[PDB]
Amino acid sequence: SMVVAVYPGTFDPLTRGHEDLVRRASSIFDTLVVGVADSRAKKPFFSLEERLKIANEVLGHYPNVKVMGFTGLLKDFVRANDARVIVRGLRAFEYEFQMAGMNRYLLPDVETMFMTPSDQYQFISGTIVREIAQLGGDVSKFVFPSVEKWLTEKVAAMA
Amino acid sequence: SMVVAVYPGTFDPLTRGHEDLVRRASSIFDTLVVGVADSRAKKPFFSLEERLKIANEVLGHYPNVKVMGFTGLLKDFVRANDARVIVRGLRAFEYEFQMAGMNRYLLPDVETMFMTPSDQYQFISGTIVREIAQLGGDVSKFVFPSVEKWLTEKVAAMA
Amino acid sequence: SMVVAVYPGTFDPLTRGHEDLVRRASSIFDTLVVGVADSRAKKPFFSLEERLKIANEVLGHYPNVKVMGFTGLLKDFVRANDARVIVRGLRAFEYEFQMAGMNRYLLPDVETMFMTPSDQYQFISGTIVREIAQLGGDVSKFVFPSVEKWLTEKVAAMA
Amino acid sequence: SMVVAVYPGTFDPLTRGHEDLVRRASSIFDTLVVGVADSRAKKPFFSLEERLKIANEVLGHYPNVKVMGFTGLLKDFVRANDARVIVRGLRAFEYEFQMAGMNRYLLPDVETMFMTPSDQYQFISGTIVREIAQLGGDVSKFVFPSVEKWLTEKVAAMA
Amino acid sequence: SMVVAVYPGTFDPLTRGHEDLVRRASSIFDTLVVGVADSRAKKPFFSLEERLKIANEVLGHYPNVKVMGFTGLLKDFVRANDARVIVRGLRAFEYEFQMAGMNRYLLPDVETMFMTPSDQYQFISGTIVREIAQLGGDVSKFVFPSVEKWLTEKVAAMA
Amino acid sequence: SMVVAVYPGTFDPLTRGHEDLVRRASSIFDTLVVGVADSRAKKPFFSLEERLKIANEVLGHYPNVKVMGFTGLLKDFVRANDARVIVRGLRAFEYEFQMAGMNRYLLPDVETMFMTPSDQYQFISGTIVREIAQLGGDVSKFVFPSVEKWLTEKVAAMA
Ligand SMILES: CC(C)(COP(=O)(O)OP(=O)(O)OC[C@H]1O[C@@H](n2cnc3c(N)ncnc32)[C@H](O)[C@@H]1O)[C@@H](O)C(=O)NCCC(=O)NCCS
Ligand SMILES: CC(C)(COP(=O)(O)OP(=O)(O)OC[C@H]1O[C@@H](n2cnc3c(N)ncnc32)[C@H](O)[C@@H]1O)[C@@H](O)C(=O)NCCC(=O)NCCS
Ligand SMILES: CC(C)(COP(=O)(O)OP(=O)(O)OC[C@H]1O[C@@H](n2cnc3c(N)ncnc32)[C@H](O)[C@@H]1O)[C@@H](O)C(=O)NCCC(=O)NCCS
Ligand SMILES: CC(C)(COP(=O)(O)OP(=O)(O)OC[C@H]1O[C@@H](n2cnc3c(N)ncnc32)[C@H](O)[C@@H]1O)[C@@H](O)C(=O)NCCC(=O)NCCS
Ligand SMILES: CC(C)(COP(=O)(O)OP(=O)(O)OC[C@H]1O[C@@H](n2cnc3c(N)ncnc32)[C@H](O)[C@@H]1O)[C@@H](O)C(=O)NCCC(=O)NCCS
Ligand SMILES: CC(C)(COP(=O)(O)OP(=O)(O)OC[C@H]1O[C@@H](n2cnc3c(N)ncnc32)[C@H](O)[C@@H]1O)[C@@H](O)C(=O)NCCC(=O)NCCS
Repeated sequence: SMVVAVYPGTFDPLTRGHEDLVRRASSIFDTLVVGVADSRAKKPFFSLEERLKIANEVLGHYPNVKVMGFTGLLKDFVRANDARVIVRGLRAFEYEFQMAGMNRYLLPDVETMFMTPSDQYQFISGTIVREIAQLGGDVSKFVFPSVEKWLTEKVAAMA
Repeated sequence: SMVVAVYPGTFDPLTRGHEDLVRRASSIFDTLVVGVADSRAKKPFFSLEERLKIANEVLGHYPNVKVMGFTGLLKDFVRANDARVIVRGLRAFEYEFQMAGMNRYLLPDVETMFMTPSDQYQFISGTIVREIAQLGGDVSKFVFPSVEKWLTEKVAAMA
Repeated sequence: SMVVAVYPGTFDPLTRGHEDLVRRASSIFDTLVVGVADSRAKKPFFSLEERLKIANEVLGHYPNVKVMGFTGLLKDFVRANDARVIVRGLRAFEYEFQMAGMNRYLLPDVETMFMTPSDQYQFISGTIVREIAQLGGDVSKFVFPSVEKWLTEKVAAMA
Repeated sequence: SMVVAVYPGTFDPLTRGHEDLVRRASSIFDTLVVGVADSRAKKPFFSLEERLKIANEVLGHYPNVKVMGFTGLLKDFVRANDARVIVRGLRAFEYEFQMAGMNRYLLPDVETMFMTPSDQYQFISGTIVREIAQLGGDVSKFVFPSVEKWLTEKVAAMA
Repeated sequence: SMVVAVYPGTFDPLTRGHEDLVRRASSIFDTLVVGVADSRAKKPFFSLEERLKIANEVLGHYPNVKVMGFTGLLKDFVRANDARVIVRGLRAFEYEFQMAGMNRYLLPDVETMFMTPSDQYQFISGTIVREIAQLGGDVSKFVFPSVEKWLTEKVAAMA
Repeated sequence: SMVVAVYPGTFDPLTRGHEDLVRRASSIFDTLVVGVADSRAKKPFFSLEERLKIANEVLGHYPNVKVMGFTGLLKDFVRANDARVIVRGLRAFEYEFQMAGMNRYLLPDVETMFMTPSDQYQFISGTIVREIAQLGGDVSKFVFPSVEKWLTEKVAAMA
């Protein structure tokens, strides 16, 4: 059979933890669609278009990975992609179970499947990544060199 | 004896999960006062007056339920209502135990009693409800038809 | 109205934390029935009869508190006592939510209400109490003097 | 592609919660192998052979589900089945993350994927199921009629 | 040996819970540096300078306690103080483990050590403290009299 | 100043996670006493004497680490060692906070300090280690070669 899985997120920016999940999920499912949510309410540091370019630079080499943005409901993005799985990361839960439970009513034949990144990525926080970068600290332990470049450029252009 | 219980919350808007707690709590206590907190700091989607009308439309049929707003301290609302119980919902906790623990010093003879909604309401998040509704998605699985109407009207009037 | 609440537990032995919950719950409900579960599978340190005497010595002075044992299903003990509330303690949950959720199917009109003991009793563990007492350490910070006597006698009679 | 997933567990007995996970997982993966672990150390109420018959009676109608026992390491059962996924249930975690984390070292190309059962099965505990059944209470809300029969027979034969 | 420990935080304002940790940590380590983080992003109620004065008024009597502000990276504040320990409070964790885990990469020879305040301070929330004070409620159960004065003055000057 | 810290545990057997905590704690405190608890009630796989030899083989090279057994109360072992700190590991808590909270009453001037092992050891479970070893699986990812030898010998001698 052919199974498409969606991995949605704000990805502000894509971290080594997100990337590791992408590697892992994409070896299981036929197609893995990385869905970059507009996330207007969260006031993301990078624009949607920047977040797509960031993610594409890191992920473009995976042959069965598509990176796409969405501005609307996850329901509509999942159906559009003929997807029967939503992948989400769990690190060692409030939000995730609510989201999954509500998606059981909104997308009744879609399965949310929780995956866990490698040990070394378990403790990466996006908020802490952005904060460190905005204070001029390097986050190359947490994001790829291409992403660090984007962070440096945006912080410099902000100040 | 006569026991009045207060069930306070932002209720932005009242969900089927809140409503289920109201049903359950009001069959135990003589009077159940639903206290709608102004919650100015949270920047609620609906105004206090709208949140009261919303809640009254859903709850008015329960004979021992009162719906009232408050703009001040919970302590003052609880005393005003001669209440010896504060009801709060727990779903499967940081905030709730802090709030209860601090209320043990502020309201020493008042008992916080935690109740849990039916299975089907365990995963409803208010934040997700508002977000879905603001993106034009229906939330009738999570709120009553009267509440969906309010949501549709406010989203239309916002845009 | 008249509301009877059951507070069930193994109580091996009744701690200051259990006692504090009893005080608190019994000021709210008309009758509070402390239900001592036989708990055969847990292999309790004290026998059921000893656990009843222990609890009665501590609680007998509360006029609306009954202490009773049960060897069967909680369902049958709750119905017998015309109870519409089960009180359980929460300290800062796996077991408690499963138990409550399963009781929603077994006892559909009964409400489980979770209460939290005073600050100073939040960290008492029964297992640690028994272990300390079995090693000859005093647990008077955690159980009343009458209970310490029972513990000392049983540990001496064991060895 | 062809993806085999293993869903291992003690299954003492298979509950409606396990069954729901099986339904869900087996609509995603090509083959879903239910692995019944011997679990000698847990002293299971039913024997391995009984647990297999129990599970087969409930699951035999699913065309891509295999029910098999294993007495050895999960590693060996997973490899035997050419499986690249281990499915595990999460309800609203200590054990599960340890198990998954240790399996990342033991089975480096195998992905543990956590799934969550429908709302109505979120609160079923196996321990509580067995305890109720051993006290003569019906657990038909928690296990299928075929499983209730097995429970009744074993409890009667124990006493 | 000589061991300096840093206890960093927003301290908006210093509570009795923070103060208790300071007392406890400073009896173990030779020097305890209380690091007041600028925390611009959190939009703190008090300015950095106010938060330093607040903390100094309460803590100045401890002979081996230094109170200092920092506007940059924790890494730079920790190195500046020749510190090999970061002290953090735990009450009965998401943020704290991420922060500690990320600090293992940023400060590889520095140990994060988690301490827990006395029972009576376990449930104090800073957010609730500020909210109560902004509504005109007294928080003397949660902060020292000197801190209550600062809160009263700032709330009066805000309105 | 001179500060002795105790790190107590069952250590059945000492894992790479325990060892990492020992390394970390012993670079901070002047003396680190590893206290091997008899733990009779837990029915440990190795005897106390075996657990001491196991731990000494791994830890003997650390100059400020002492490995000692204790059969009585932790209180008595801590006082004997003039210790003002108890070190405990946290991985990403019920037991640990109860233990610490009860120790606040039993050892009022002693501080429990929680430390967290490196990323790669966060998911090691002792129970899973023993179970794997008893089924004939290698646990060299989780324990040092010297410990694997002990495990192999004991499993062979059991069967
Ligand atoms: C954006 C959505 C999907 C939420 O994703 P989120 O903002 O949490 O993405 P984020 O970039 O934070 O992370 C992406 C995923 O990886 C996980 N993750 C975070 N850090 C790590 C790490 N170090 N390792 C592994 N995984 C991680 C996150 O938990 C999440 O599962 C949600 O807002 C959404 O779908 N909204 C769209 C509109 C809608 O329909 N809303 C209703 C949702 S029910
Ligand atoms: C508004 C208060 C009470 C907090 O309530 P909150 O904003 O969390 O209300 P909310 O609408 O989110 O929910 C109401 C209650 O139902 C619970 N709940 C939420 N979702 C669900 C669900 N699906 N099912 C059942 N219960 C639920 C909430 O946990 C809460 O217990 C608090 O801010 C307050 O009392 N402030 C007033 C001023 C004051 O004195 N502050 C000090 C407080 S100690
Ligand atoms: C005995 C029952 C009720 C479980 O109770 P338990 O053994 O956990 O009792 P225990 O003595 O440990 O504690 C009693 C209550 O006080 C709570 N508690 C424990 N410590 C403290 C403390 N320091 N402060 C406050 N509360 C506390 C416990 O969480 C529990 O809520 C359960 O086994 C039962 O009801 N079985 C009877 C047969 C049956 O029908 N089984 C099905 C149950 S759904
Ligand atoms: C048996 C194993 C897999 C553990 O499974 P466990 O005993 O927890 O199975 P159990 O019957 O309890 O449940 C099966 C699965 O469904 C989950 N589950 C439990 N209740 C529910 C419910 N109501 N709804 C959904 N899922 C549920 C469980 O969490 C588990 O994921 C483990 O012991 C094992 O694999 N051992 C074999 C030897 C080995 O290699 N050991 C090392 C393991 S790393
Ligand atoms: C300010 C920092 C340290 C986070 O601290 P935080 O804002 O949580 O401080 P806060 O005042 O809330 O509390 C201080 C400490 O005491 C703890 N605490 C809170 N309440 C209590 C209580 N009642 N009892 C005991 N401890 C408590 C907090 O958990 C925290 O450990 C963090 O933002 C930081 O270090 N930033 C600086 C720049 C940087 O390098 N960022 C990267 C961090 S990895
Ligand atoms: C033995 C004691 C200390 C409890 O220790 P425990 O049995 O949990 O030890 P264990 O070997 O499991 O682990 C030792 C420590 O390292 C931690 N740890 C476990 N795994 C890991 C890991 N992978 N990485 C880091 N730390 C870990 C444990 O949480 C514990 O903190 C306790 O029983 C005790 O002190 N009893 C003695 C008598 C007494 O006075 N009892 C009262 C106690 S209040």
